[PDB]
Amino acid sequence: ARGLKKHLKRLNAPKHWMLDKLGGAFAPKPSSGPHKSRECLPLIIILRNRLKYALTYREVISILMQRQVMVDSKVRTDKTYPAGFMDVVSIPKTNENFRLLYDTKGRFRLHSVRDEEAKFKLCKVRSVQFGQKGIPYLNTYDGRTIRYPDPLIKANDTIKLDLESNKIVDFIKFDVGNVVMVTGGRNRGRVGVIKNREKHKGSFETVHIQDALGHEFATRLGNVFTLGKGTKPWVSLPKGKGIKLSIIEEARKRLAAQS
Amino acid sequence: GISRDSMHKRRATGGKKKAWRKKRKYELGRQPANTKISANKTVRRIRVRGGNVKWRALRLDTGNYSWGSEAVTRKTRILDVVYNASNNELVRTQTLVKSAIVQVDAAPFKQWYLQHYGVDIKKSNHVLRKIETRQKDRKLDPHIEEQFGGGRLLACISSRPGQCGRADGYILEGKELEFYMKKLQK
Amino acid sequence: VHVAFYRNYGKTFKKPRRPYEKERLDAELKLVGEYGLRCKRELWRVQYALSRIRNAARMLLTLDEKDPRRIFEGEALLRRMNRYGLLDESQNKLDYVLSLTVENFLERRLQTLVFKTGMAKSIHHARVLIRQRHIRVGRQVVNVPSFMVRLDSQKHIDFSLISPFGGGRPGRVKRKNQKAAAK
RNA sequence: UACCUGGUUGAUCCUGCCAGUAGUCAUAUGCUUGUCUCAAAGAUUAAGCCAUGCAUGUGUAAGUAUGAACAAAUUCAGACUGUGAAACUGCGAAUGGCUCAUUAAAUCAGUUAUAGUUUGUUUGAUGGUAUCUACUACUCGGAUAACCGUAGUAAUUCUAGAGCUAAUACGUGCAACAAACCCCGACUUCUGGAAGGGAUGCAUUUAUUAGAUAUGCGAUGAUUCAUGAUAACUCGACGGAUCGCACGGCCGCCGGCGACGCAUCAUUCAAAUUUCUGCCCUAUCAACUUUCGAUGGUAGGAUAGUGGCCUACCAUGGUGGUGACGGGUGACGGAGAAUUAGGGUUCGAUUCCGGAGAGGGAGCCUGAGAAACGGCUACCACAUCCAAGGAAGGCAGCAGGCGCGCAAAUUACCCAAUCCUGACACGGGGAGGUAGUGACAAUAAAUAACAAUACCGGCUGGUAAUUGGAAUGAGUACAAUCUAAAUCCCUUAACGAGGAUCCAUUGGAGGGCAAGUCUGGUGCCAGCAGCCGCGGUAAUUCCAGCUCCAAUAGCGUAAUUUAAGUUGUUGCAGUUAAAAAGCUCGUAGUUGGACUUUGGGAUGUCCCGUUACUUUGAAGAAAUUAGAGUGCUCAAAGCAAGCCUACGCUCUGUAUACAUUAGCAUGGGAUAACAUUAUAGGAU
RNA sequence: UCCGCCGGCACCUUAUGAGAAAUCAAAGUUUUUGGGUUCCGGGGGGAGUAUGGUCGCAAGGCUGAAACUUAAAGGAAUUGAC
RNA sequence: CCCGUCGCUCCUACCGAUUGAAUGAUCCGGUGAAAUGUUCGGAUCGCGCGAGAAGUCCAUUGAACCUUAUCAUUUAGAGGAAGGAGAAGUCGUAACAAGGUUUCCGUAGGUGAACCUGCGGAAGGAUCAUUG
RNA sequence: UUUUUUUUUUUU
Ligand SMILES: [K+]
Ligand SMILES: [K+]
Ligand SMILES: [K+]
Ligand SMILES: [K+]
Ligand SMILES: [K+]
Ligand SMILES: [K+]
Ligand SMILES: [K+]
Ligand SMILES: [K+]
Ligand SMILES: [K+]
Ligand SMILES: [K+]
Ligand SMILES: [K+]
Ligand SMILES: [K+]
Ligand SMILES: [K+]
Ligand SMILES: [K+]
Ligand SMILES: [K+]
Ligand SMILES: [K+]
Ligand SMILES: [K+]
Ligand SMILES: [K+]
Ligand SMILES: [K+]
Ligand SMILES: [K+]
Ligand SMILES: [Mg+2]
Ligand SMILES: [Mg+2]
Ligand SMILES: [Mg+2]
Ligand SMILES: [Mg+2]
Ligand SMILES: [Mg+2]
Ligand SMILES: [Mg+2]
Ligand SMILES: [Mg+2]
Ligand SMILES: [Mg+2]
Ligand SMILES: [Mg+2]
Ligand SMILES: [Mg+2]
Ligand SMILES: [Mg+2]
Ligand SMILES: [Mg+2]
Ligand SMILES: [Mg+2]
Ligand SMILES: [Mg+2]
Ligand SMILES: [Mg+2]
Ligand SMILES: [Mg+2]
Ligand SMILES: [Mg+2]
Ligand SMILES: [Mg+2]
Ligand SMILES: [Mg+2]
Ligand SMILES: [Mg+2]
Ligand SMILES: [Mg+2]
Ligand SMILES: [Mg+2]
Ligand SMILES: [Mg+2]
Ligand SMILES: [Mg+2]
Ligand SMILES: [Mg+2]
Ligand SMILES: [Mg+2]
Ligand SMILES: [Mg+2]
Ligand SMILES: [Mg+2]
Ligand SMILES: [Mg+2]
Ligand SMILES: [Mg+2]
Ligand SMILES: [Mg+2]
Ligand SMILES: [Mg+2]
Ligand SMILES: [Mg+2]
Ligand SMILES: [Mg+2]
Repeated sequence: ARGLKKHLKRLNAPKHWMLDKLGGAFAPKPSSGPHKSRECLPLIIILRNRLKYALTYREVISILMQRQVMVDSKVRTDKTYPAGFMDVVSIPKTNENFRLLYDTKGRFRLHSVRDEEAKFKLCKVRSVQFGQKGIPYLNTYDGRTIRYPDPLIKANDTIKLDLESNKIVDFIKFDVGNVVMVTGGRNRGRVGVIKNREKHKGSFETVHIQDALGHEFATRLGNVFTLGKGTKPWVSLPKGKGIKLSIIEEARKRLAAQS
Repeated sequence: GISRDSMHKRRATGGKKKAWRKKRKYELGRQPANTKISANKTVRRIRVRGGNVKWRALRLDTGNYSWGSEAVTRKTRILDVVYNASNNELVRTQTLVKSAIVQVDAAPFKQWYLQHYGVDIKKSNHVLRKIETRQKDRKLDPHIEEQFGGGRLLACISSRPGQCGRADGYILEGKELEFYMKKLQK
Repeated sequence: VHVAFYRNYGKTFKKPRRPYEKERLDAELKLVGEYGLRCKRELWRVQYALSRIRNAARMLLTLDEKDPRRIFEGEALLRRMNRYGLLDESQNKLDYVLSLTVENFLERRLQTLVFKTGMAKSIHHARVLIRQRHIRVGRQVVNVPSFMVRLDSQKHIDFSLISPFGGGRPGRVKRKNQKAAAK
């Protein structure tokens, strides 16, 4: 190519969007934004495919251009706006507040939240460094930059951010014994407590996580998001509480429900 | 035009490479500046990748040169080019390139020395006291002192005139000054 | 790109390896005549389906008894066979899947069932009745003889409500004859 | 899903192939063709050449209206505040679509790196010194479009003068006001402090300096890294002379919600280069590269940046039977496709990913991004128009035409769906969809069912252009439905079957291989026959009639797989079937004897150098494959959907598995490989 | 002369072995397929021919195709005929 | 049963004068459009200054062409000479029996043709055998 | 150990 690609073929869309194979030749290409294209959920999918408020692309645009949808307390009129992990989606007209979280199967789920819970969100810190004039600052994995951060905060920690004031109200250090959710890989959407951390010089760090039922799994450091201090998450989890159920037990539950 | 690609080169084994694509604009090269010393200053503006700017110096007359030992930087005049390590011909043409050895006017540095140390190479009591205090640690390289007599100082160009449009540098000192003086005495 | 290109399709039968086996020909003709099939392709399609199911069961039986994949797929296959009436509750082991014959699948055809419950005087009569829209499984009219009837749907087979044999509005021949006799 | 059969002989057992049998999301052709649902389609030969039409434009309250444009108002005043064409300005056109020519460690796949760079835009943060003695900031200056009117030319979004008038166009310019830090410094109650002056935003360039950590000081595995401070430097496209809504509080000053725009960092969308391992045939290719870069070093230039990328000087290096170099490919690579005991064999132009190209080369402007071709410039080859003076070109985009061939469709409709793009909720989109042609390929499925009578065989079955009424879709058509509008499908008034003329075909009948020692003709002729063989006057084999057989809306005929243990690693052969060099030596290669910690007590636990290999984990696009669920009437499919009709619910579902080699991490230390051992220069 | 050991050229008998057999005590220990290693065949002809290379004074040696053609050619053994 | 020359028809390749021809890619040398950078130049335009066209100078990238040579893929050719196939051609009888001179391998020579002969070799011999 | 050449095509 001679420059940036503006189209996304439907087969090339991320699988967790769950787009029909014969729905069309194209999928909504995520716009530039706080979240990466492969790790986002465009507002068009949320409003049309998931919530079914809009029956078409045109209806999605019509709904959004009325300034009726807010992301992180800010009105967004971009259909392909990348809304990702921990983001808050609010529709004041319908009195609906949603938080984007990964289900046990690794797909974004619109988790309904209370009004109080909709006033804050969690962020993961990438690094802390000095800006111009020697002013310290940190940036999160959702594109945010915060100046004069708490000196105790460091990379890979989780900060509680108040959307109304855009200030850090609390933070969690990345350490063993903290409940976390996996945001990538085959174990995406699972929730557990860190057991130990393996660090290799000049290589990715491995994190070992134990599920509430005792199941053990490991993942990379960049795929681990801390949800609270100790074993109690700071936000409400979706249905299933990040517990991955084997296909056999899922089938047993389905058959039991059938009768 | 000028290309920086490796397609035209040979393989490390010595075999020939067959073309599989045309030249790309992102691997281009441009003509050298060949900056010279002339009273008619001429710096050209170049629009480069990303919309950024480069400055091509065709002729330069003055430069920003620093005295390392004294931590003093002054704008002086470049007199001539004496030594060039890459190519001897670049000295005959008075080409201004990085790391070239040039002679610069010593007048600004002489003035600073006179004003600071009160020495040539009315006044208030406080100024006299200040100069006397500075006089305790006044140590001058004899070679630099002999250079100051002729009004010219050997210097090395530390900037790239063809990229930034300035012939800045520093004054030679110590072992480097001795090395280049020995190389010039021939 | 043409989005239609992404739809996939597959074959449903294979031709015999040896075209002219006399014993195979005799057996196939016997089955076709007994079940009133239109050609050997239907029998070969049923054989293809049976072979696929038997191969799946045989593959599963090779795995360890405690293998989760074996457990899951064996339960799925046994449930599938039970839903369509191929296997009885007592036949609750994958081993009994290997003992399935083409006749078992043929006995589940809507044509065979329609003949058996007594709605047709013959298998061919059942075929013509089905293809003429006189038969419904539940509330849905079915005109495909190859329709495989599940155990639950077996007892709902009845005449179409819009057909002469299930409701009113006799056929065009009867109406024409009645009109002719009116004079 | 581990299979064979005919053919050498008078007969036999072999080797061995030929022939047959089955398959191809495999091309083509022949005959035939009623219905429903899917669906490939000028790749192969010519990346050959192209008439004509279309395929890229774009407007919000929010840059610029005096159309001599339309509309409503104003009786008197009014800069304009309703629509606004045209035009300037801005943005886009570097995406998409098409094709596979070139290209053999190259593209490319997996796996790395940028501490070696650029990145319009989106998202989050961040903007303090300009005039200093001119002195608009209650707001600077000069043009030009549209318009208008003098035109030239055969002629083109070919073109020259003349008269106006705008800006978020162009060029300037106060840039609301400070502190702190540093230098010089008169003057001075003088180890001091002091008026005054200089410097001081952000950015650039070069120097000095800090950036620790066996009473302050950030980050990495690792950086004189982030960042701070000083001296200066640059004739700096920076630091708002912009626009829409409203309409308010103090005593003219303050004041909200937005739009657009400039700069810095981070982020996102990406690129460029890059690490390791991996590619078909060929030795009738064994040496290749190094004047003129080949391998490396030093210093420079250029680049967005690393680098012989280029220059100067220096050294003689670099690859190679572990196959370099050279050649061929009817070679773009991959995801994948066909066939499936296992191992394997063959294919991969084509819808997803990556690369390349726009007739062949080369060069380049604009721009964040192009060495762009529905951009420009030149040459080469083709080629249209001309009033002969000139002027215009690029279908391997959608259609369509010529040519080529065995070989491939309409010069149609539409932005309704999917999505992209612009100033933009609105425009545009031959991307894409709809419909047309379409026996590439795939799915379902008609051409009859039932009684009476008569014949036959044991109440029970079979046959009958004999009789009898019933059923129905192919077709036809109101209507509705479908649809962007149509059409088709689905539904359905009135019609629509007896030789149910609403008439099934393609190949065969000696064997392989299912089916006639039937009848007529021909007479080694004509012909058949994949192979073996038929035909010479009594032809199951030719040409025909009858009958019969196989498949069936399909079947016949003309590269590739299986069968092939006839390429053999699993797994073949070499005495006589084809085959071991006349003999020995011998370097590469391959292979290589044995030996070093066992046992009990107990109870996973206690006692007495470098690799191969194996276990486990992470990560490893989708589509395709396997596979869970789900009555599109079934099915191929699809990703749907189910209860009940609640102004709803199931947080509805949209699982899971697989994945050579190579890389990353982990446990084991049997079997193996390389290295080492004693002139002690050894261990402590 | 007799009894033994090692090494060698062979011979006779035998099958529990192999083999299509003829035969083989190695042509055995092979569908119960694997000790190491070199060469080398892939139906019959065209053909050890053409072309290129290389060696040789020459004769020729070594390396070595294809187009095309064809259903057998061929091994062992049995009976007969001669 | 069988071998060869000779005789007829057809098919396939091979050699070959023509200092053969075409195309593609590299090699030696030469010319060299266009563009870019540089030097000079100054029609003309605004307030002694600033901007600046045509043209010109030397370099860089470099199409295109000409010369030399080498590879790769095709292709014409008077004529010459090989092989194969085709029911009933001519001359012999070389191979099969001890095939009537046992056969065959290498080498050399010679004859219409099969073939004959010399030297050494093999049994795939027509002898597994003379302690006679 | 004198001399002894030859037998059209297909089929039975
Ligand atoms: K296709
Ligand atoms: K425009
Ligand atoms: K643009
Ligand atoms: K790669
Ligand atoms: K530190
Ligand atoms: K490759
Ligand atoms: K570089
Ligand atoms: K170098
Ligand atoms: K390629
Ligand atoms: K741009
Ligand atoms: K076209
Ligand atoms: K549309
Ligand atoms: K037959
Ligand atoms: K006759
Ligand atoms: K006859
Ligand atoms: K026959
Ligand atoms: K003889
Ligand atoms: K003989
Ligand atoms: K003669
Ligand atoms: K004959
Ligand atoms: Mg593209
Ligand atoms: Mg097999
Ligand atoms: Mg015979
Ligand atoms: Mg090609
Ligand atoms: Mg590589
Ligand atoms: Mg950016
Ligand atoms: Mg630094
Ligand atoms: Mg360098
Ligand atoms: Mg491909
Ligand atoms: Mg091709
Ligand atoms: Mg195509
Ligand atoms: Mg592609
Ligand atoms: Mg291109
Ligand atoms: Mg063309
Ligand atoms: Mg061109
Ligand atoms: Mg181009
Ligand atoms: Mg075009
Ligand atoms: Mg284009
Ligand atoms: Mg076709
Ligand atoms: Mg078909
Ligand atoms: Mg019919
Ligand atoms: Mg038969
Ligand atoms: Mg006859
Ligand atoms: Mg006949
Ligand atoms: Mg063999
Ligand atoms: Mg022989
Ligand atoms: Mg032999
Ligand atoms: Mg031999
Ligand atoms: Mg040898
Ligand atoms: Mg052979
Ligand atoms: Mg004879
Ligand atoms: Mg004789
Ligand atoms: Mg003889
Ligand atoms: Mg004779």
